[PDB]
Amino acid sequence: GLPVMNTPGSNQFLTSDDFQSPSAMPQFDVTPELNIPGEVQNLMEIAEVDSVVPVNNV
Amino acid sequence: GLPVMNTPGSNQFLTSDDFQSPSAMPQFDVTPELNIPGEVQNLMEIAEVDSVVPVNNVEGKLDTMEIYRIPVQSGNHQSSQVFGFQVQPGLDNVFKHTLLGEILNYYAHWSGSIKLTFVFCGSAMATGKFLLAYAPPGANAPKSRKDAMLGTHIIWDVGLQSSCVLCIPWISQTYTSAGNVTCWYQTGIVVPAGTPTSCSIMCFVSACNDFSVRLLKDTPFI
Amino acid sequence: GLPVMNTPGSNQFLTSDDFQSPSAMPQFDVTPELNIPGEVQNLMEIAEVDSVVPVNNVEGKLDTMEIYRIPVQSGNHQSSQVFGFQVQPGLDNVFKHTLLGEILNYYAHWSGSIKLTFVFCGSAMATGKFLLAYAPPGANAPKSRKDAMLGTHIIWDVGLQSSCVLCIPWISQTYTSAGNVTCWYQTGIVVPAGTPTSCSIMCFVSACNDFSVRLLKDTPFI
Amino acid sequence: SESSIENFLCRSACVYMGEYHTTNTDTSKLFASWTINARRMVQMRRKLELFTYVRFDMEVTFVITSKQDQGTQLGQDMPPLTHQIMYIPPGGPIPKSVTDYTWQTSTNPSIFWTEGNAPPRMSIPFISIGNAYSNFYDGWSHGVYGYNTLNHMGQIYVRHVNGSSPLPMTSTVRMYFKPKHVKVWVPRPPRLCQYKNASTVNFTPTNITEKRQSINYIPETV
Amino acid sequence: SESSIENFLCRSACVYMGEYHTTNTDTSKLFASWTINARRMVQMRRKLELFTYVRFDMEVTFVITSKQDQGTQLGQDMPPLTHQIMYIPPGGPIPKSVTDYTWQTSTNPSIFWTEGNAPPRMSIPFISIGNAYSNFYDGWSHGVYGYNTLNHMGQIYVRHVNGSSPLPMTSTVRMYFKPKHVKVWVPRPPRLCQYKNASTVNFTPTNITEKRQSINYIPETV
Repeated sequence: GLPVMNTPGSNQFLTSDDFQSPSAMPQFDVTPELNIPGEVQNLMEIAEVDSVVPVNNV
Repeated sequence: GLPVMNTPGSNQFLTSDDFQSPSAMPQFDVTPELNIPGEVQNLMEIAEVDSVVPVNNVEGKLDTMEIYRIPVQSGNHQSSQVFGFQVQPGLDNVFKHTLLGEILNYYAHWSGSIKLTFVFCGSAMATGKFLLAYAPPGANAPKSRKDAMLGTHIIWDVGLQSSCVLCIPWISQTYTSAGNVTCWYQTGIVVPAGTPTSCSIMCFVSACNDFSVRLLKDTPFI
Repeated sequence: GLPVMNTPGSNQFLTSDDFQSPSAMPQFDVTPELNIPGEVQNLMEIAEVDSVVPVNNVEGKLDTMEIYRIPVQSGNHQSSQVFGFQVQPGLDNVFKHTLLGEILNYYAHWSGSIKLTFVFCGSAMATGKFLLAYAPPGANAPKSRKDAMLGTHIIWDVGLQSSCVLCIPWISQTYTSAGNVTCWYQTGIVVPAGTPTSCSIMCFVSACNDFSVRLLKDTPFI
Repeated sequence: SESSIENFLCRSACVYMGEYHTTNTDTSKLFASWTINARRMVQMRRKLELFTYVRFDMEVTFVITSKQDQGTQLGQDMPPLTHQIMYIPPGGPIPKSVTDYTWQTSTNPSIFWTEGNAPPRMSIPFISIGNAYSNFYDGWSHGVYGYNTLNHMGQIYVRHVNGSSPLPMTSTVRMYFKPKHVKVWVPRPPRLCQYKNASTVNFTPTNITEKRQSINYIPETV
Repeated sequence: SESSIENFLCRSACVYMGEYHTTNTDTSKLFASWTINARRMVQMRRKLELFTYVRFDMEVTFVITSKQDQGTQLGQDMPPLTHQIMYIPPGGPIPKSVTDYTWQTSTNPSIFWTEGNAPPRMSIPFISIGNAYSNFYDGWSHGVYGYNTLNHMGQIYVRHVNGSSPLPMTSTVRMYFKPKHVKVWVPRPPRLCQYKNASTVNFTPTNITEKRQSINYIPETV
């Protein structure tokens, strides 16, 4: 039932695809998260910090 | 879950298909667009521009600027032909490499109206008359000045106007079965003392707004 | 994403499937339709047209116009048969190549009613009477003029009417098990002095509005 | 309902079967080609001749099978083969070798396919600068009797997509064709004689029908 | 409608075909590589040169076929082969062997694919720190005439994904390229001369058009 038609790209493995996957451990409740200080959302938070320049590189 | 059934055509690569594809660089914000002058939405904006016709495409001058100049000679020749051609853009050598001809050669079917402009490049002291005549497709080209007068024509006085315009209405494509245009000396050119004797005419071609094209194909020039 | 499950029948080519397909020329606007006279929606519009029956399909004249003419002879023969046939379109040689027969031979099952017209092509001075008789399927063909009178019949006076019409109601398909039609001389043909002696009858066949067909197949003629 | 125009004409059929090699010493055996018309399939031709003007879209499916030549060399380990199927519109460049430039023109639509997957399929619209196709033309091409240039529908070409110095292989393609969204005008009588060639209506004279015993003969009833 | 910019440019084409082995004694024959530009495909190059600035996304599909080398050894039983297709953005590491570390860098997007399945496909966005690409540059790279570094689009590399001491095999890849969501600026005249190399506009002087008999000549009408 439900007539269906396969398009090109079927059954390929694309290294950057984004699909839902089946879990191998469905009956396992995970440890809840802790509020650890010092969380990062973006790498530009690392570049906005000063660091010492080795100007005398002779 | 969700019972599903594969149809014929699955896992084929069709060169003209239209499907969503996975991006290989999802975390990359693109440069925003700039407002550059001169944007184009359609190729018919290129064909509606005038370009110079090489009407003088005879032997010995296919590689000089002279290919573009129709010669007007001096003295009294007041019934002789000046020029003539069939109106066949896309196929005929005189129209083939213009801006309109180059576009039409990407498509296998086209149709519309065409605009031809003629300009007199002589000195401001010269006067005379030309007869410009149009024969429809399926008609023979006139052999004399009188039978060209008996059809559709305009009489062009270059002492009054420096340019003339023509609009041709029934153009399609495939010993031609096409219309033609011819030009005749009505009077001859008359000058005062101290002006050059000979002179030139130039032709410009363009398309009018109602032009259509179909069946994109490959061009026969490269 | 979107969990999915392929069913049997995936990636097969079924010759009668009905799926959307990708266009190879998406950027091509088609010529609009013209209003041409004489459009057809259904093949039963072809079968409802009369066509001439070759009732005289005997030896020596299968390649002449004579195949279409029923002979009416001169003199006094006022109880003899003129013609007779079984009504079997599709199978029987006399009905097989008509417009109705050619359609029916594309289908494996059909049924409806049939219309037969007879026309007298003699001079306007001739008079006489014919007896037209119909026997249903499962009945034998009458052997005399009297037992044809004892069934379903019409008496046709050609001095009054030039044409007669019959409508036959129970037609189907598969030493036939079909109905038949016969014609008898009631009186004989009578003429004045100076008119031709012999003459002819013509038959036309057609289908009535309630005709149906099923199971398209291949025709046995090419 | 089964006698509607769509149910009578819209059916799939094999119209061309061809063979082509990867290596050969003829260089015309390296690709396969077909010109699209509906005059070399005798069963579709006859059903199409019941009308004078037709309009439809085309759908084409391809079934492709390969084989290693029985020449000599065994123990091979080969990846699956790739094929290219090119459609040329009317007014397009035609290839003459398998190495030609026209196998890369941007306006010839093309399909790339590798074996093991579902069979490939493309959909072509109504392509004509006229308003309908014609099955019959009582005229001259401009000179061939009975041939008009508005009936051009294009061509199909098939080759292998290997690299340099490929291994020997032989492929067969079968093309299945189906018209869709069909409209017909001006019905005609059915072809009574056998067809003689694919471009004319030429014929040898034929009998109107087959004979029986006499004009009275009806077979004995069961 | 077929002359819009999208329908004129957005079409797929084979732009590179390459071969690579699993074992060899050259070590450059173990992988295949291509630099992305649109100047070594002569039919796409010419259509792209009608404009001065372009902006598009890229879509790339790969058709891949394998073969066992005719060297000697038969009776093998092999699982299907796996391949790796790596895209390098502008400003990325380039591999020099098939065993290099760059085949594992986290910022080079990569595709893993095994034969028998549908053909693989990736989608690349507009990648430039400028606002458009340029088909023509009247400048210096900083020194090469006519070459500006904003036109870098990346590279593609393909190898086999076996383990240690693999069996001998030869593969061929064909890359099909298609631009999408296209915008163009500043139209130009069409290329009249043949192209000479892939980086310059160099040319030999060409005739303006072909000759006819005289400036009056029109062919006899049918």
